[PDB]
This record gives sequence, structure tokens and C-alpha cells, in this order.
Amino acid sequence: HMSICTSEEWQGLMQFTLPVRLCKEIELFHFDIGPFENMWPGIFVYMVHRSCGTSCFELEKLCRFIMSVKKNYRRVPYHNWKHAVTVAHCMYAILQNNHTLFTDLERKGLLIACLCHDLDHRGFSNSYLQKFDHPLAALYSTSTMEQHHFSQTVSILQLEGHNIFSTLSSSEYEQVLEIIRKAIIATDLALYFGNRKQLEEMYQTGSLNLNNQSHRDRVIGLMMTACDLCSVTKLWPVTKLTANDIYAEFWAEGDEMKKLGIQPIPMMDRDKKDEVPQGQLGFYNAVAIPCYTTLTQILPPTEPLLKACRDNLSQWEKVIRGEE
Ligand SMILES: Cc1ccc2c(c1)nc(CCc1ncc3cccnn13)n2-c1ccccc1
Ligand SMILES: [Mg+2]
Ligand SMILES: [Zn+2]
Repeated sequence: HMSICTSEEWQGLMQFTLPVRLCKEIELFHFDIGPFENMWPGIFVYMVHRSCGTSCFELEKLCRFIMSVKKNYRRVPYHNWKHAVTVAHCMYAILQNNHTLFTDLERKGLLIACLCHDLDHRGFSNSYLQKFDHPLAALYSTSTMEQHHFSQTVSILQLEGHNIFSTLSSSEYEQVLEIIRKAIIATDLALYFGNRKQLEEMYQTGSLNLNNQSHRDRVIGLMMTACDLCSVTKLWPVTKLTANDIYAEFWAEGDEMKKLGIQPIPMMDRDKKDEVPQGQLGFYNAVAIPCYTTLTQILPPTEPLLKACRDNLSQWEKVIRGEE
């Protein structure tokens, strides 16, 4: 199945050092990798290097690995390379701003996880591949895209001279692999409402023990979710254009349903362009706000995320009310 990088690509990636005008920019939560496509692979390296030092991974091996991940992201409008890095960056901003709650082992596990979390995404929904009647969905029947996503990483990781977790004890590897597993799975949005109702509880009966593992796995889970939707937390004009990027996928899925004589839901129906504003308000309200609210509640330093959400919400509001 697998795709790999060439020497050209990877040895260009080592040779990259990030401009200085972008160093403080990158440490923000609202930061926008938008105009630096060019730089994306290197940004991922820069972040890895700061978080986990410049000797967690053999540079040669990490570079090769990052570029190959890239080679496996399909050219789809939203669930593509750009989505992976944006998400990763966000996880970086969170790791950096809680610089003592997480292990070196999670920090690297997690940034890796994000980069890989939507690997080989087709631009179709779990729903859609189950609904009718895909081969991928006749092997992973639950959280389909997500399991695939994980299988990809794991095959990439095992490719010749890509394994970046090599120099770890074979049960410290059988550990960071286990982190990444749950990490990516947690981004099955269906899983999130359960997971977030659970946390909400724990916190508010003062019973959330970060010492207990299954507790860790939950918060991690929410963090992944939180990064996964973080489009909502960039500044308004950024967020606007990312939304355009999402419906392009949805409307494509929805068009393929129509083609088969059927009624796509309102979200994936393009003949409903201008229901979107409210759609968004809806999303924000039942999804985003509770997400960032519960993550702000657990990890207070991430409040800058909740604030950019609120700011965006009332921008979609002005839009629905007719004043933007
Ligand atoms: C006509 C219409 C209708 C509903 C819609 C909609 C458009 N759009 C959405 C949400 C769309 C979405 N799914 C992931 C992301 C990530 C960033 C931004 N949006 N977004 N819902 C919605 C709203 C509430 C709950 C679930 C989905
Ligand atoms: Mg996903
Ligand atoms: Zn994703």
C-alpha cells in the first residue's frame, strides 16, 4: 500500500531553519500556518525540536518520516496536509503552555499523533463509508477512518529508516504506540460527546486524578478533539476561509449522495449554501464551546482557545443577523 519520500525532499527539510519574524508568532494559539505552505514541514520540525529538544529523534530519521506522512495525505479540500499541521501546531501551543503536566513520552507521542491523525483521508465521512457500503468499512466497522489513520502511521513507522521511536525500550515503544493509538481514535467526533460528558463530571465532583492513567487518556482525548477543530480558534478572516475549505469537502460528499438519487443532510447539501451561517452557530454552540469550555476548565492555561471561539461565534452571529 504505502507511499514514501525521496532523498530530494527530506534532505531539503534538514536544510530548513525558520525565519526569525515568525518565532513569537508561532507560540500563539491563534497563529495561522496559512501563508507558509513552503514552511509547513519545517514548522513541524521546529516545534518538535523545542518541545522535545533537538536530540529526541535522529534528525535524518525524523525528516524522512515527516515528509512521508506528507506523501500519504490526499489532495482533498479539508482533511489534507494543511489540516494535519494546523492541528499539530495547536497541540504544540498546548504542550508549551502546560509545560509540566505531560511526559516527554506523551509530548512526542502527541505531536506525532496529530501529524498522523487523519492520514490517507478520503474526504468521506465515517457515516458515508458505512452507509454504502465500502471495503474499508468492512474491516473497521466502528471508527473506520480513525483506525485506518492509525494503521497508516504504524506502517509508516515500520518503513525502512523511518522508525523514529527506534531507540526506546521495547515496552516504552509499546507505550508511545499505545498513546498515539488512543490519541487518533479520540478524534472520532462521535466519541467526543461521551468523553466530554465524563470529564465534565469528574472535574465537578473534584475526582479527576491525573495520576490515574484512564484519566490521562481522557484529557489527552479532549485535547486531541480541541486541536482537531481549532480552525474555530484562529482570527475571523482565517476562520472564514477555513470554513470554505470544510464545506467544499462536505458538499462533495453530499453531491455524490445526490448523484445516487438521495437527499444529503443540510450540511453537505450545496443547494443550501446560506443555511451555513446558522449551521456554524449551531456547531459552535453544541460542539466547540463545550469542547473549549471543558478544556479550559481542566487545563486553565488554554483559556486563550475559548476566547477565540467566543470571538468567532459572535462573528457568525453578526453574519446571520446581516451585519458583516
Ligand atoms: C447547513 C449546516 C447544518 C449543520 C451544520 C453545518 C451546516 N455545518 C456544521 C458544522 C460544520 C463542521 N463540521 C466540522 C467543522 C469544523 C470546523 C467548522 N465547521 N465544521 N453543522 C453542524 C451544526 C451543529 C452540529 C453538527 C453540525
Ligand atoms: Mg478525523
Ligand atoms: Zn482531523
